[PDB]
Amino acid sequence: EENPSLFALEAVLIPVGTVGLIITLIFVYFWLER
Amino acid sequence: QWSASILVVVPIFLLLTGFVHLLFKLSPRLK
Repeated sequence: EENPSLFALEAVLIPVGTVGLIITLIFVYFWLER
Repeated sequence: QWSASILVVVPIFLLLTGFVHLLFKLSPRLK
């Protein structure tokens, strides 16, 4: 077993993806504003 | 049995829904 296989599980990629989406939405709102 | 994905995704999903409501409030026919 090379490298941490568990670090490629479902719970790690899903949250970071969602966090990115949220940050994108707030950034979009800021850009549109003014 | 509890799952890390379920417990993490529930609060994150709440935050996402809040954001969708935030945009919807200032966007009627804009998508």
